[PDB]
Amino acid sequence: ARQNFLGLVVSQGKMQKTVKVRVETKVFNKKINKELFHRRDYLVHDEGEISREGDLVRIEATRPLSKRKFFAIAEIIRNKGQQFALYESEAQLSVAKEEAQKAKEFLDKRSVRENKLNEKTTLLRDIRTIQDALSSGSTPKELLEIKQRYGIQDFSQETVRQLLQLDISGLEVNLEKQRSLIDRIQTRLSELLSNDLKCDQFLKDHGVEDPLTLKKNIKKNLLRKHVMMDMQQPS
Amino acid sequence: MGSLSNEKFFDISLVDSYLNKDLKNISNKIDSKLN
Amino acid sequence: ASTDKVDPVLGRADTPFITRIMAELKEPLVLSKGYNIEEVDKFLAAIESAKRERAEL
Amino acid sequence: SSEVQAACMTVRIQNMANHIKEHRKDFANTRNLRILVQQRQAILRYLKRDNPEKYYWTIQKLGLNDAAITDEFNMDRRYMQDYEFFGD
Amino acid sequence: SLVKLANTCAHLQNCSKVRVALTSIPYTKLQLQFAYNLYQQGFLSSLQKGSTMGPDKDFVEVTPDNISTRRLWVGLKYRDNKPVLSSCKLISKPNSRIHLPMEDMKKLCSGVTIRNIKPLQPGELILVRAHNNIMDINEAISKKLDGEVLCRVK
Amino acid sequence: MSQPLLRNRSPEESELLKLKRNYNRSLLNFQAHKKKLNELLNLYHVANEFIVT
Amino acid sequence: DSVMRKRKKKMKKHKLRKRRKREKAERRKLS
RNA sequence: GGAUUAAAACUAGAGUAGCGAAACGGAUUCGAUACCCGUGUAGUUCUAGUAGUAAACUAUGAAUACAAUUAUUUAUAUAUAUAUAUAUAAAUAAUAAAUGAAAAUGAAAGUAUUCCACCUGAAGAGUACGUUAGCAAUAAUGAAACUCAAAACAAUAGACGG
Ligand SMILES: [K+]
Ligand SMILES: [K+]
Ligand SMILES: [K+]
Ligand SMILES: [K+]
Ligand SMILES: [K+]
Ligand SMILES: [Mg+2]
Ligand SMILES: [Mg+2]
Ligand SMILES: [Mg+2]
Ligand SMILES: [Mg+2]
Ligand SMILES: [Mg+2]
Ligand SMILES: [Mg+2]
Ligand SMILES: [Mg+2]
Ligand SMILES: [Mg+2]
Ligand SMILES: [Mg+2]
Ligand SMILES: [Mg+2]
Ligand SMILES: [Mg+2]
Repeated sequence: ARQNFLGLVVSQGKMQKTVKVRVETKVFNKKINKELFHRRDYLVHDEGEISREGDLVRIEATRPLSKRKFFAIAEIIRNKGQQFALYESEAQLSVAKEEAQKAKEFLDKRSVRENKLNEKTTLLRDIRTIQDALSSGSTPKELLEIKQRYGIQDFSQETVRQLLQLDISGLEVNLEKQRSLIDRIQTRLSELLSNDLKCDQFLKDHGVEDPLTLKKNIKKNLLRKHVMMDMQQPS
Repeated sequence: MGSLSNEKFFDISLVDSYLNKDLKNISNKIDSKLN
Repeated sequence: ASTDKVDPVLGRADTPFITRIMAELKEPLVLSKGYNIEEVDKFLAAIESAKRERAEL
Repeated sequence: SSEVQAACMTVRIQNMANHIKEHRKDFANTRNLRILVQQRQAILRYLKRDNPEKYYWTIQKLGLNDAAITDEFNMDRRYMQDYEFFGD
Repeated sequence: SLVKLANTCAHLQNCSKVRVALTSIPYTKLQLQFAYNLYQQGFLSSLQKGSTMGPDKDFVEVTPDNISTRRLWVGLKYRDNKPVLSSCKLISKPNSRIHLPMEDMKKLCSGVTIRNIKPLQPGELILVRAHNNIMDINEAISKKLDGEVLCRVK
Repeated sequence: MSQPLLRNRSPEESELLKLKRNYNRSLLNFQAHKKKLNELLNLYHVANEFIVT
Repeated sequence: DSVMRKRKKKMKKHKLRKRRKREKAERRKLS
């Protein structure tokens, strides 16, 4: 049959309807006693100009098409070259949109900081008026303004404590919950495995059919999936 | 002592108990006990 | 000569990502060592408030 | 991730390039800059093979192009003169 | 990896020279098949799975969590003040792999130097890899298999 | 010889592994954050001795 | 190579340098 | 392919104490274009460049896996009846094995694997010619003819040593 080769497109878009394909064949080199790969670039006809640099293609022998062209593209085995072209165009649009959004979020942050620098009022001073007015009874209009600078309509000892909250405090509680879950899951499964009877019951209670007839790994995974379905789904 | 310390140069325990309603929920607790 | 000659070291001039990060480092109240001014103002106010509460117990 | 590594290298490359522009005789740190730029090329070349979509997105955001990444680069004297690294 | 196999063959030679009774090799399928053939052929006293610190006494399932710390532990044999496993060399090298048809393997076992491979000697073991299985050359000839001539052990 | 060379992690094992690893990274970040605040507190205590006016 | 053998190369280099100085001088007068 | 690259040297502009090719003198000597002494120019210094060479040496390319000991430091870690002790690495020194023409190497010059550079008798010769590069000195590349049966290394025993 017609001689067919597999190769990588190494040049495209330089000649009209012609691409350069790199074909590698296996040969034996008697001198060094080693089976080597021999490489050759083929000028190949691309009637539809579909192939792109980087594509893996199969080329088939044809009639003479020019001084040096004797093969044509017969199939695109892998279209990595075509993918490269599509992803580059999308990237330009995708990145422009993201950069526009980030540029607007930077100017907004700058405006807020500039606005705050125009308000001579300071947190410490404001928190020293909400704690003196709340301990003296005075209600100068500054407080009403302070009830707008911060949004704190009510001036109580439990409102300054909520104006000065630090994110670290929230992190400290999320971390304790995370540690609890892991510790509970491990103790639960550890105990369950120690008692085969309580384990068999555990599985049946959660909806396993004849858990007794199961393997150690085929069933410990069920136990693990259940212990993690009784401490993460209920919570 | 932590939050309930007498040192002039205290640690972050005191500031944490304040923002966690502990130095206040203990002051009331002690006072309620005194009552 | 019509090729897109992009500096392989510094990249295209006026890249929005490069410029914005540079600008952020030169903002008025940027702090070092991982501190942010907003967290430092609340923390310093909390110290004062916390001291008053410890002086009211 | 390769995209993060390239971005982190970009920051250091930008800082080191600024140093070199003021210390054009500091060949020790010029060599360090060259190696770092080549390291960034290496990580991005792998990214193009591993996740082409992310690759093209990353280089566009960093201000580079495919040629800057694939082509052999030595940051040699001709580069310093063709891109006016030191100015005048 | 043929490189890993080369490392193991050299390692066994080094251990034999000093006459250590027990040593470890990397934990991989190829290494395990290689060691198992040596064990069945009487070159190794023992073959145990284990860790970086020693052979396992009780079965330890291998998983991604501990794969990096796994090792294969092999016992070397010595009789009459001579090592049983004196030499261990690759035939098919990383930079020059040798694939032979069953016809050429029969010539190699018959005294004919094929592709510069010295023929099989009395009491020597030549291993062949076919479809990712390692077997003695005589067994490959029995199964009419063509394969890569990996190494020779004496 | 018949034993499989490697047993892949079950989906559940990978979930518990990710929980521990996320916890490890979060705990270290928190401990560094708290250390920095404790240094900011000890610097506030001495800033009365520093001159800015 | 030993010092003894190095000395043979040393002599050849000296004679080449001596000849090139001699040629230079001539060029100066002939120029 | 690129970059950097001692000393000498070169192109400009500064500097010039001391040192110091050369040169001119003083000695020594049978002679002394030397060794020693004097006066001491270039140079040695700085700035901006050219050039890319050294016994540029460990005369030993880089990477990886691995093999028997001791000593001594260093580092990290651990413990305590708190200052040592126990661990794991690195460096250095002396070694086993192994290798080697031997001298010796010693974690490589050992056991192996991968990649690069390089060699194929002496002399002619790193010369000639050409080419490329440089302001230049030069640098890189780099032969053949003729002639010979030499030529070289480690080690041994002598002889000799102002
Ligand atoms: K035609
Ligand atoms: K090269
Ligand atoms: K001078
Ligand atoms: K030296
Ligand atoms: K090399
Ligand atoms: Mg690299
Ligand atoms: Mg030599
Ligand atoms: Mg001058
Ligand atoms: Mg003199
Ligand atoms: Mg130069
Ligand atoms: Mg020279
Ligand atoms: Mg040289
Ligand atoms: Mg030197
Ligand atoms: Mg390296
Ligand atoms: Mg020359
Ligand atoms: Mg000798």
